[PDB]
Amino acid sequence: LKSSCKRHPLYVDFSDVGWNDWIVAPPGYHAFYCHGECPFPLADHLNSTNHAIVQTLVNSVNSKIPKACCVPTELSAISMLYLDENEKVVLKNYQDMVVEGCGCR
Amino acid sequence: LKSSCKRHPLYVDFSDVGWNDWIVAPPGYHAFYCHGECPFPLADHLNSTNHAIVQTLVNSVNSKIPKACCVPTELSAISMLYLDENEKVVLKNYQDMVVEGCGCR
Amino acid sequence: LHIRPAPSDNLPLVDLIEHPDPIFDPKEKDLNETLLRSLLGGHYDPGFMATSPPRRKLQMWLWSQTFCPVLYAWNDLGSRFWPRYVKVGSCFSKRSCSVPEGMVCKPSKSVHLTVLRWRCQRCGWIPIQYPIISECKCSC
Amino acid sequence: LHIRPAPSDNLPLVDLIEHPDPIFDPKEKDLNETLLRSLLGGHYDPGFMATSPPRRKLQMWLWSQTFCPVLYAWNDLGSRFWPRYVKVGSCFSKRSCSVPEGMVCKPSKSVHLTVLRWRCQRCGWIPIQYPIISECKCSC
Repeated sequence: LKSSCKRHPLYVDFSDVGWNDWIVAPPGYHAFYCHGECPFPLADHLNSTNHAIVQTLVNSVNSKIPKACCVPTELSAISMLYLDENEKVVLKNYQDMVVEGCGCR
Repeated sequence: LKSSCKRHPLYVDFSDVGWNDWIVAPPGYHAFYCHGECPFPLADHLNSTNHAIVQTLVNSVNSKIPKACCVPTELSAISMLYLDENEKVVLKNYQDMVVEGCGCR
Repeated sequence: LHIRPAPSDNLPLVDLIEHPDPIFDPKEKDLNETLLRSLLGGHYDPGFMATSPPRRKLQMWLWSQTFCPVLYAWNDLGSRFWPRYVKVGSCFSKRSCSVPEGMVCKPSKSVHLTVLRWRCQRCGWIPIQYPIISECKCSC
Repeated sequence: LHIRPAPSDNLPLVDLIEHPDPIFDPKEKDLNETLLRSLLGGHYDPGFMATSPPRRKLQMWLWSQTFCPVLYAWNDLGSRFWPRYVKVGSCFSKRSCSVPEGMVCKPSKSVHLTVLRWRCQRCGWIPIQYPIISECKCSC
């Protein structure tokens, strides 16, 4: 997979990770994930920080310095039914669960 | 380098990247960079998002899903003397230039 | 430490995802409102539930309670919940609540309601805490 | 597009890094204040420089200018600048500027001063724009 930094699909099934013992609902969700290369140069359509730009140029002159990394730059939350520490089944929000966008950092 | 996610040194010399034609000062700065593994589990001392935690577990059951990435989680700015578009040598601040901390995303 | 994800006290509540299926759904026989109402009992809050579809810190409080009132709108929770309709609250983030304009109305205090939930592996109703809003803060 | 880093209008200004060295430093002969003062001339602002060391949008403005005044403190710029001392402004982010408390004083408008800079590859003085603050906004 040599494409550029973009979001890829990914459904997480809690029972496949051993979380169905504390997560009552849902059975899993679409978390997605980022992947792809952060190349020189970083095109217009790439969300990047000044440092990522700086680091990318360094990688072009010195391969010993790694390229910027393709990580989530925008996330969203989800609610979850689960059992808390007090043994009560509560329904709360969980931030930074679903990858909404990808960028170079 | 199989150590964990931590900040590494890195001084950027503008003349080595071809930026000394528009950056009057300084000649370069310490930008640092993040590197290291984001392992299962993510220790207490690791700044991580809910998704990074979720994604890390997925990688433990399915190697086809990559681990979270070690990227800057805290950055700082620097001022720079440079020539602008209007041909005036200005002094302004540049955000997200120096890596201050590293984390798993 | 980082054994699992960390929750959040942010409200309101993101709609819980559910792929329905007459199997993950109650089956009428186990829907007798007479027996359901009894299983919930004292937890039934008629003001927020419906069987069928309808020092200086004080100054901040009195102020916010005046310009940041909680707005309630009945919300349908689906078939796997009982009661099915719950009045949910929200803050009036329309006009700025401060002067000079800059801050807006944000939730500041929640309240846990108890309602029935239909869960399967075999299947049955169980009680859960559903958070709602009771105070809005004028913050930014 | 992403050819190079993008600057920022945030003030005040982060101290510029410099490794000194009698070579990256002027050499007295090229320090004649008489000739220096002439090279700057009309750009010399005595109010901010020293040779030696010493609709509704209106309401937001009038308010901020009252509770968010600009505070000035003389700042030493080093030997590679002329004049060497520049009065820099900053906002009073101590007590909250709004009610209910929440917002604080943040810069809202800058002003560019022109001063001399000693640069080498061979070496000489050149004029540069040094931004300072002239208004603070009560924002959050």
